[PDB]
Amino acid sequence: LEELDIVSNNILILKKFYTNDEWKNKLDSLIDRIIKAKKIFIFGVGRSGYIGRCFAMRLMHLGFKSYFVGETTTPSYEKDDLLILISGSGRTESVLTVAKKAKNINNNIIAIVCECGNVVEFADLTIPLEVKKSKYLPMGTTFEETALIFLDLVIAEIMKRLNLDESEIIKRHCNLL
Repeated sequence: LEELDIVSNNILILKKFYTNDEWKNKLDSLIDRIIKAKKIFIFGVGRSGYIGRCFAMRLMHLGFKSYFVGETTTPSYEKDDLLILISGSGRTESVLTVAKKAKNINNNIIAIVCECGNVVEFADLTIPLEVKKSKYLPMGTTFEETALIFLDLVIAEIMKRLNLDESEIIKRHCNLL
């Protein structure tokens, strides 16, 4: 069970955000920017985008004005807003297009990447999730898994700091489907 061992050890890399000062600062900065922002925008392509949507939905559940770029009712990016980009290689052209346009409005851009590609040049804060890849866990597979877990841990930390319960989520959760 080589693949399960790789995934298990990849999740352990997230311990740095609680024990090491340089990584704790990245987590603290991400949370501080989320609380101070007027509106929060999330973007990613493919599987990185689906993981991005999971986080966007959860931020909305907590009461933030959260949006995913590309969707129906997503408005204009303004000066007091925040953009969070999720990309494996950090080289995806569609992610760079969104980064360039946001850069003309403000500097509040965060990049969650595996490899430090071109997108980091446009980011104010870069959060690298350097995970182990495998033959049977190709492309950004392990990054997408670890990024989802990291983003759920950010939600966990936001709930702790603002004293939010599960009741806040039920109140704002979709009830039509």
